[PDB]
Amino acid sequence: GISYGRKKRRQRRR
Amino acid sequence: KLSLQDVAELIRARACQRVVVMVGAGISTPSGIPDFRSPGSGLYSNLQQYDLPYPEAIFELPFFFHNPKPFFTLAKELYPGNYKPNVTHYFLRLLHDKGLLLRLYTQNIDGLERVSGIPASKLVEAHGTFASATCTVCQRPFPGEDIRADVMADRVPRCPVCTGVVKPDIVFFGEPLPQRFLLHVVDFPMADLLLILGTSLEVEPFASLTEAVRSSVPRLLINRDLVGPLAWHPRSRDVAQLGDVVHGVESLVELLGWTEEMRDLVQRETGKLD
Ligand SMILES: [Zn+2]
Repeated sequence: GISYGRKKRRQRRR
Repeated sequence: KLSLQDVAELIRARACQRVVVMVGAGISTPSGIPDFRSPGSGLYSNLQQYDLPYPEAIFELPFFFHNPKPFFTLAKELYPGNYKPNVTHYFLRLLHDKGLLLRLYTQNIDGLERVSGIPASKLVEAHGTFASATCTVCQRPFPGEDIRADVMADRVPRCPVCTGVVKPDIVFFGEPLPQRFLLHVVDFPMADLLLILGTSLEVEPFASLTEAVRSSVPRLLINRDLVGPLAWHPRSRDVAQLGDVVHGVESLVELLGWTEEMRDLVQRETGKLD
């Protein structure tokens, strides 16, 4: 895995 | 630019027989599983008594240790026995029975993929499961059955050894995904078709798996919207069947010629769960 980390929330919408 | 029937023809001729699937909450709403962010359900009413600043706090560790009762209210609702898989789960079940499923990656914690009959070896429950729990203090593991009585009685389960809160192995925000998620480094280079069903891809690192398939691999999205890296980084073989997830699935099943076989599977699987 290439820098696969924590469970996190995304952006770029609404 | 491929179509939905083009993807169906590739599956019928076994041109794509190592399918990886990514699913979200959109495939389990047909089962009646309520969205706890909107009013209406008894789950929403049972969560109103707790002063949640936002619905996502139920999956945050700081708020969990502040008050774990909201989470265990959802756990009581989602514990196995309350809901059954729907037609979208059994389409993925039929895909496995016909030897076409490489792996199923799910963000859901309802455990309906296992209930549908898909073996655990074919499944990656990327956001956790209620099948096991862990004490937040001493790390002692527990089967999910050992806390079921407390959960059903609205009691926060405690560790018999150190009296710490016992938390189901659900992945909260800030926590790394289970070690089984690392199967993507092997599965996604091997996939010849990527199916994305009922998810908005708002959660990482699950969302970025869509770009882990190779450049020639088609990516079929069955969702109400075009979302995630499929909108900013689309590919030449991306297929987007926008609309209701169930309608998109039963359209694909019909284009595959599996409609009659799928219904016979559902009635025998649904009835056995009684
Ligand atoms: Zn303990």
